[PDB]
Amino acid sequence: KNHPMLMNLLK
Amino acid sequence: KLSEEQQHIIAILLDAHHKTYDPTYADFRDFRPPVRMPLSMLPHLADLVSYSIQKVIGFAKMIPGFRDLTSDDQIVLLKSSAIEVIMLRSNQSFTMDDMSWDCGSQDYKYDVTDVSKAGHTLELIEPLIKFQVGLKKLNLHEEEHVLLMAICIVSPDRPGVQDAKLVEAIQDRLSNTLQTYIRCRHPPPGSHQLYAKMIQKLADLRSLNEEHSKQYRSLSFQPENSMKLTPLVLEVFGN
Ligand SMILES: C=C1/C(=C\C=C2/CCC[C@]3(C)[C@@H]([C@H](C)CCCC(C)(C)O)CC[C@@H]23)C[C@@H](O)C[C@@H]1O
Repeated sequence: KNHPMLMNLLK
Repeated sequence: KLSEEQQHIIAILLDAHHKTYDPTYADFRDFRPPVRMPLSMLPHLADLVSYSIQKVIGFAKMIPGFRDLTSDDQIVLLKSSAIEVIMLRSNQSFTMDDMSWDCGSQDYKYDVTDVSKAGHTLELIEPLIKFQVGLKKLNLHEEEHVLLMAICIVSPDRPGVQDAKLVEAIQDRLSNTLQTYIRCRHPPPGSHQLYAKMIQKLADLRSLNEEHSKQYRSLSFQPENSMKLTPLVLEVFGN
């Protein structure tokens, strides 16, 4: 897991 | 007729698309430059794809209902659909004149040979070109195009989805909007079995997705190729 960039872009 | 809710949904998706797809392709200058003298088109095309992931996410965020999903499910959905929506949205630049993606200038005009200069083979490229033609042939209205992208993103059957009932309900509202739009606003003969032909494209995209993922895995196992990718591409597609 761990999608820090994807999670940032999502909000 | 189109209900007011269905008219709203279309309005939002049009705007969301206009806000994430720049038809002058102005930002392409910021990419590592294309080289057609190896994998010489990999830097340019990785940057193009990376930029496009960010835009697809921006579009996704504005899909009615998308924000009622958990952040986990938002992630699963974007991760599995990103390549597919990039393929779909790229139809806008695709041209049947020379089977190429024409982004406003010879530098930013991509053909079969440029894609293979990014480490992909005909096993992916030929069905991708075929996909682009069949899709262009549908002559979709902008309203249908943006609706198709949103339905592709909100698919309940993607591996890892937790609240599949909710994903299906969000999608149903989009599917129903699309079907009603076709019947009320798309005049025959163009409208002939148009919905089922759009849904079939979603099937085709699953195959393209699987093949892209296979070659991506092979391309990126090599650390010298991986070095040429972006951090976002590595996070979204893998490794
Ligand atoms: C992107 C967009 C455009 C073209 C897409 C293309 C043409 C070049 C090759 C691409 C990028 C395919 C490649 C198989 C993907 C390779 C990616 C990687 C090297 C990381 O495995 C998928 C869609 C194709 C231009 C414009 O329509 C914006 C859109 O957004």
